[PDB]
Amino acid sequence: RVQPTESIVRFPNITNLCPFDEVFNATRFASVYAWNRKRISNCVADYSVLYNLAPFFTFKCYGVSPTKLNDLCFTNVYADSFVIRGDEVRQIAPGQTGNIADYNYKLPDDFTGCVIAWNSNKLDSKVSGNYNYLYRLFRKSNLKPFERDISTEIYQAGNKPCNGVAGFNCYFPLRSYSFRPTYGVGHQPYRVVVLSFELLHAPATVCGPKKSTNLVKNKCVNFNFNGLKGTGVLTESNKKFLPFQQFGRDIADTTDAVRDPQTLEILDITPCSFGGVSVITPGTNTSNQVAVL
Amino acid sequence: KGLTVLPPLLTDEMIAQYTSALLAGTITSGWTFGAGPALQIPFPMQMAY
Amino acid sequence: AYTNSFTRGVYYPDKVFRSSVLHSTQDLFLPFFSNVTWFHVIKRFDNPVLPFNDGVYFASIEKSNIIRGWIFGTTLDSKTQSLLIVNNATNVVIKVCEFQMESEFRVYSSANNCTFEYVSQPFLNFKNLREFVFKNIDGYFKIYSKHTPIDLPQGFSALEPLVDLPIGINITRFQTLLALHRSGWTAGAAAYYVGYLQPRTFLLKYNENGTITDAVDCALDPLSETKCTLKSFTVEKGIYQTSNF
Amino acid sequence: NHNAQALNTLVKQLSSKFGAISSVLNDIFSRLDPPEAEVQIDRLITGRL
Ligand SMILES: *[C@@H]1O[C@H](CO)[C@@H](O)[C@H](O)[C@H]1NC(C)=O
Ligand SMILES: *[C@@H]1O[C@H](CO)[C@@H](O)[C@H](O)[C@H]1NC(C)=O
Ligand SMILES: *[C@@H]1O[C@H](CO)[C@@H](O)[C@H](O)[C@H]1NC(C)=O
Ligand SMILES: *[C@@H]1O[C@H](CO)[C@@H](O)[C@H](O)[C@H]1NC(C)=O
Ligand SMILES: *[C@@H]1O[C@H](CO)[C@@H](O)[C@H](O)[C@H]1NC(C)=O
Ligand SMILES: *[C@@H]1O[C@H](CO)[C@@H](O)[C@H](O)[C@H]1NC(C)=O
Ligand SMILES: *[C@@H]1O[C@H](CO)[C@@H](O)[C@H](O)[C@H]1NC(C)=O
Repeated sequence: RVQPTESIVRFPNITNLCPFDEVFNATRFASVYAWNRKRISNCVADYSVLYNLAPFFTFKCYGVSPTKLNDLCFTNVYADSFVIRGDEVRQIAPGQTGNIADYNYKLPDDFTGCVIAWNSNKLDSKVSGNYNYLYRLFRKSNLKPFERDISTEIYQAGNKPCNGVAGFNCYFPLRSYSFRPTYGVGHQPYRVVVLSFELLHAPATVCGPKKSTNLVKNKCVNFNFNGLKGTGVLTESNKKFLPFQQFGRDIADTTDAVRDPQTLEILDITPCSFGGVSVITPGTNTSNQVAVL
Repeated sequence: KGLTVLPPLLTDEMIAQYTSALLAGTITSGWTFGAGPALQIPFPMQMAY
Repeated sequence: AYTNSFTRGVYYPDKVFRSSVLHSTQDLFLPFFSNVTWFHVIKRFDNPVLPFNDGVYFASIEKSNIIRGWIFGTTLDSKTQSLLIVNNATNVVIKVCEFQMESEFRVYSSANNCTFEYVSQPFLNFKNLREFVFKNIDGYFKIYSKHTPIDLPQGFSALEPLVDLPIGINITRFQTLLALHRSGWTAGAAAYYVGYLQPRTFLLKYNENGTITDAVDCALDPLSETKCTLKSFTVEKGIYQTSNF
Repeated sequence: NHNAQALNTLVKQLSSKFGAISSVLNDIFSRLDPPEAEVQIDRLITGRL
């Protein structure tokens, strides 16, 4: 049998990727209390760009390895974007207790996701200072995991009725967050986006980009065209498939032709040459010379 | 699939030559070729026998 | 009203290309010569909720594209997500959401949440016949369509796959969407036929180009069973053992 | 015809699962762990033999 010289993997041109870049580079990020939610589906996700960029220094991933994130397939990916101070960045972790964590964004202990935080002092800080960002400071009970509260009702800290007026014992729950360039790194604003990965009964719609290799023809090579795995010799084929049709089979039901995903050309697959070996020999007593068929 | 057809040792042309030899003997030698060396006989006399 | 399916409703089961071969396939197919409910819209207007069951074959004989789209949902209410397919001249919109030239489109008042959305080039005397097969298997909704220039015509056509969508929703009922045109509203004559797919075994004849040219339903009649057993459309004279009653 | 029928039957029998999860050896190996893979493969081997 002729063993396969090389292995070639062919997959369709990468397309339809969800706008991770847009959410990461969004000009304005929502306040932590009103954290935005992004739904990712029917897309191919490449995380190489996020890792490559210098600004995204923090890439802490819990429950899954970031390197194999592309390899692993997740039905739905959820992206939430909020800006928080450096001191409280630690609080956004599984099983971590903090003011931001308890009253703004809550992560369950069993959370499979990667949290991405990048310091963005220039964008979020002004010489005058930026008071647009707000954080919840007063809440009756700790927030449940992945729960968003936007209530502006005046907090009641006293027996006397609040009356809807923020008097003594009544304080507005949201507190303005102050950012300046001169402020220390801990006080300095950090943009944080956490990606949550989940698996559902419905077929996964989000998966990492599929790698491809150069086509090899007229040689015996292992082939993986669109998930069809076989060992064969690939040749140009006269036969023309219908547009929907991807691969072809003979009467025996063995695959005989495949259409390349990247280039729509039908290629015949022929099994690598194999045959029986027969030794033609005169009697051993007469001679030891042999001929092989 | 590992299933192979092995060619016959005697080719069709060779079989035809054997058949031709049998026909030639029967027409010219009658039944003698079967029982021994071919013996010439006229075909009408062979039919008479 | 009811009509005869004849040989219509055959679709390509898989993407595999087969040339000059006859293949037996077990799949959900419309039974040959099955009885199909017929709805006529002109004054007559028909828009009933019809159970999806395992699968549905929809054929519309229409002029001026009065037929517009289809709604598929378990309950057809905001409580449960419902697949929506609609068609306009520019494009066709496929949307999965919780749902409770003409410038008026009133398919849904509001959408609570949308799991999935899709857009594509439009799918669409009566000179046009539109054949659509709808199935939900393994969380994938499959649409197969053939358009032929023209009861249902007695001819054989194979429905090429149009799109496969990972809706991942449970569909038990479906309702057609029809367009009312104001000259209050006058509607041109429209015919839409609904049929239900059943598990069946079919022998499919493939030409050199790979198009299906003829089909046989094994269970339809005894001769068809004989053809299925022998895997040949032509049957020679004789007695053939086909099945055990 | 009889020879052709027998060869065709043998090749078609290759597709038969024989009670295994899959008829493709590679798919069985990837999907299942080695002990489970062995039992399913043994079913395929027995049927093909
Ligand atoms: C961000 O901008 C850089 C600019 O060089 C670009 O290379 C990258 O693809 C963009 N997106 C992300 C997610 O890094
Ligand atoms: C895929 O990309 C290549 C360029 O690398 C292009 O030549 C080819 O036409 C593309 N195929 C499809 C189906 O888009
Ligand atoms: C279809 O059903 C109707 C009753 O609803 C019946 O009268 C008719 O004969 C049926 N047609 C066929 C072809 O079975
Ligand atoms: C068709 O529908 C889409 C989605 O609602 C819309 O964007 C497009 O403009 C419509 N085309 C028309 C109304 O011609
Ligand atoms: C769908 O919308 C309802 C109403 O706003 C909301 O309560 C529910 O959580 C949504 N479902 C999903 C899966 O987002
Ligand atoms: C779909 O819902 C119906 C009830 O409306 C139920 O009987 C059926 O089992 C459901 N199917 C699936 C696949 O969940
Ligand atoms: C197949 O297509 C060829 C053209 O490529 C045509 O000559 C031939 O008649 C077609 N055969 C059938 C059965 O459609």
